[PDB]
Amino acid sequence: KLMEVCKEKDFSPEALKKANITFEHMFEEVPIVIKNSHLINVLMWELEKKSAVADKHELLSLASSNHLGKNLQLLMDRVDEMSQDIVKYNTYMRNTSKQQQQKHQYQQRRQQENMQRQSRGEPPLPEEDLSKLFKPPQPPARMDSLLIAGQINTYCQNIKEFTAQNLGKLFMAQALQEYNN
Amino acid sequence: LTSLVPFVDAFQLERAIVDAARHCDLQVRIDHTSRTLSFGSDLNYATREDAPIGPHLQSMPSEQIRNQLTAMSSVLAKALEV
Amino acid sequence: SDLQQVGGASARIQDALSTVLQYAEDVLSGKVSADNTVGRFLMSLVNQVPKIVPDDFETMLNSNINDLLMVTYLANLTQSQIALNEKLVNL
Amino acid sequence: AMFEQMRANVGKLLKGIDRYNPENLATLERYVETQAKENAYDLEANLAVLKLYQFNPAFFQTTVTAQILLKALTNLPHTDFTLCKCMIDQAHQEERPIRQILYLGDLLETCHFQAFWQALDENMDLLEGITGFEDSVRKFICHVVGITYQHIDRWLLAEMLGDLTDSQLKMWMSKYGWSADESGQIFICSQEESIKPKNIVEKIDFDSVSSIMAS
Amino acid sequence: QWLWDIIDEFIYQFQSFSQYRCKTAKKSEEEIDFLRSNPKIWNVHSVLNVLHSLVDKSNINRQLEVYTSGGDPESVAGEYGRHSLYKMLGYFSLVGLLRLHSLLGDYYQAIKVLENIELNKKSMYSRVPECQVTTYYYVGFAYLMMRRYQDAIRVFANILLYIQRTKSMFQRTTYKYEMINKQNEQMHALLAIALTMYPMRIDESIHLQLREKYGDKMLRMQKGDPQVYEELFSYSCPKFLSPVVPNYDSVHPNYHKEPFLQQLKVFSDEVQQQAQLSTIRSFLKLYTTMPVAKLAGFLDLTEQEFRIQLLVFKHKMKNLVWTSGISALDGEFQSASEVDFYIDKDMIHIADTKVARRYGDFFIRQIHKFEE
Repeated sequence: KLMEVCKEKDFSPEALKKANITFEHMFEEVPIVIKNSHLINVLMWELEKKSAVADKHELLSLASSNHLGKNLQLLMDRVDEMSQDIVKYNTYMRNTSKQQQQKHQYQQRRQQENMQRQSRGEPPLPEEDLSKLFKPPQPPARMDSLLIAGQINTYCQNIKEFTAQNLGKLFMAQALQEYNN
Repeated sequence: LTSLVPFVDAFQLERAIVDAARHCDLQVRIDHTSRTLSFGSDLNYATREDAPIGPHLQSMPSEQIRNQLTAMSSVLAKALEV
Repeated sequence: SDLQQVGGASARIQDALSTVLQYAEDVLSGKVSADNTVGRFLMSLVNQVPKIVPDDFETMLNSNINDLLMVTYLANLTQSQIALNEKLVNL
Repeated sequence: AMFEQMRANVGKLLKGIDRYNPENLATLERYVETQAKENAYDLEANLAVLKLYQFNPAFFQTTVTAQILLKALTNLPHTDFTLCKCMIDQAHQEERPIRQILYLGDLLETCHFQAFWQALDENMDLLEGITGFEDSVRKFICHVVGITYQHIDRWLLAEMLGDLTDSQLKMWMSKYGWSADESGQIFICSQEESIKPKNIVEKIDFDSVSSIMAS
Repeated sequence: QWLWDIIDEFIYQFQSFSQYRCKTAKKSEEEIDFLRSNPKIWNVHSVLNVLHSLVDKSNINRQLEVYTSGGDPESVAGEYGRHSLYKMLGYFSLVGLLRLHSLLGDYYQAIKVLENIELNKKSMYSRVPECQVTTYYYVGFAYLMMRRYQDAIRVFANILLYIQRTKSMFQRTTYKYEMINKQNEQMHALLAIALTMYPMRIDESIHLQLREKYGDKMLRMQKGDPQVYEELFSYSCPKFLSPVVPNYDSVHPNYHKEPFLQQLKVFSDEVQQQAQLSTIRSFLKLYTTMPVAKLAGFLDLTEQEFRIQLLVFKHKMKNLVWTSGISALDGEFQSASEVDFYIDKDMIHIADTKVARRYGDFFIRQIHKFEE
């Protein structure tokens, strides 16, 4: 959709003018590693060697994850930085939502009352004031390129809250299933 | 404890016990009326244990318990002899 | 999600290990290389999981379940708010 | 031995269109008198007669309505006396013996059994007309004590039952598997049959919920 | 004029459409297949079964307000207009269930409600939320009159919050939504005071603004103010046996008052005993195993002077809401103290909010692909 409507996702113009057809923003986050590529048989030949008599390094990596939960704030520091990503990004996004309203309807409402109060011009002469007024605010159409990455980074928060989900859910799954002894 | 450590201070050492606690060295029950100051097990293990991450404790570090130790201690201990 | 399946497979290899170790000496002369090594690292299982037997620790981690569910709970309230914020844009 | 005989016809009448027009006050009313005579109950048979009396206030009888009310008081704490009050207009609620039995029902359902048995006529025309009325009343007396009580005094249970001392006290004690207690109570229930906490066993609130959180 | 001639026209049209649906909804599956195939809109022919039904429920009792004794309209409605639509083969759509709802509308108006077991048993059709709202609306009143308020309180909260997901969008109600919303509010407010402090069932349906208003009322009613019970009855007395609205409030005819008296005299005697029970149980179970001193101390609050303190307390204890006992040897009043917990009001919302994301991308991603 990015590729069709181009160039490219331009901010002040060509933002909502491509968000009219409405480009999709996150689409085909492609799969990664499924098949025995046969760059493997040699890796299997090291795997079998390190699963065999030389089982010091395979168990080193097995034992290494013991201290990634010992002292690390896997949840606390992450949900902190992601919550401060919320307070900064999402709330200035809401200030952008009020400011594009401070222009499209708020300012526009008394741009309309500027047009209408003079009987929409004079018969014999201009019509100077009507043509001079409606001075279009710097946002005339949504400012929808800040708001593009806007959606994509409020969804970065979505896949960051899906992170925070699988952190707490399967950790406390293992707690209430394992400990009861 | 005031007898255990006979430094030049009695008062300033007591408010140096809490000064260490409030400024994130260890965990103690500060200002008890009867003056019973326990350390606990473990109840607030985050970062004010090792002050913050770098330990002030040579080969003592006695057993506290927290997260992921569950899975990886269970398979570490398993696979030491396997 | 399926590192839980990996952790399961690991815990059952431990079980199938411990079973033959027992039943070999249950007959006669088994658990030679296990008694105070795998037994040393069976009390090393219960060193870190479970916590000895505190039902106040049951209370602690079901109160943590209350905490962690409520972290992701408003994560899902932000999930809905993502659409209600940036997609009112699409009117 | 008349309940199941007319139950078929009454069942066919109440699951049809023969319950809105006052034309079926010759079978339902006789079934109310059968309910009285046998101590067996069907609620809609009474409720249909009450509807036909409420809708067209021209056929409101006294004996049948009193049989309906008393048969509602026998099967307490079921909402039979509720549906009795739900139709009978206040003008009809001040006729003999409808008003008296409405006062009896007010005292029974609120568990004023002492004031009930006191203000009640000890021998009325229709208390014998309803077979096992006295039985069904004292069953409902003992019902609330069986559910919401622990240990009762020797005099206090006889007072709850009404106008007894020891004879019928012991007859109603030994009936519902109630024992004696030392100096000096009737063992109704255990001392652990009071609190019965309904839901402080909450917050296993993870397993089935994280089935709808995995995604 | 302008009312009675239009009422008669409407009634005639409803009996005509009652006959049309009575004939071709038993054996024939030809006109039904025609109505599924040719008219693509499934709306109008499911609308008729509620639009006509609600104005028929209106016009029936509107006429009965004049013809109070020896009434025609209710007999014409129930036996001929409703039962003819009820006892038939189910129309395999949202018509079969709405015919049972059309009968249950008048089956509730009439206080002869016992076939709640049959009406739900024979309703084996797919309970579409549109019909489920009217199900829990009408069936709720049966559980309210069943004097089991601990079970009845749960039913009215579903219809009053309206999270049932009803989206029509073709005036299906019809023209009377705020009336049903206010009726569910008043029935929920009635159920709230009867149990407090047990619920803890009044957060969901109506939230903290009106909850605090009805909460202050609820505390006043329990503490002994009868003004709250008066308000609660006065606002609810039409809502039990109101058709949709009466004909015309006049002074000359004595007919219009007789049903209004029938409405007042019925649902007063029921709720007055509930209001008494609310004050009987009002006082919180502060202590469990009370000794004789402050047993007599709490006998004072129950009812003192003097005579008949002990027997009156016994009567107040036997109300299915006071499980206690007397230990005559030790002199020990061993009573219950039933309390509950809160925190799991955040359990059905986590799923609601996942579907609230889906809700966030229902209309907007409809726009999106109507916009491309």
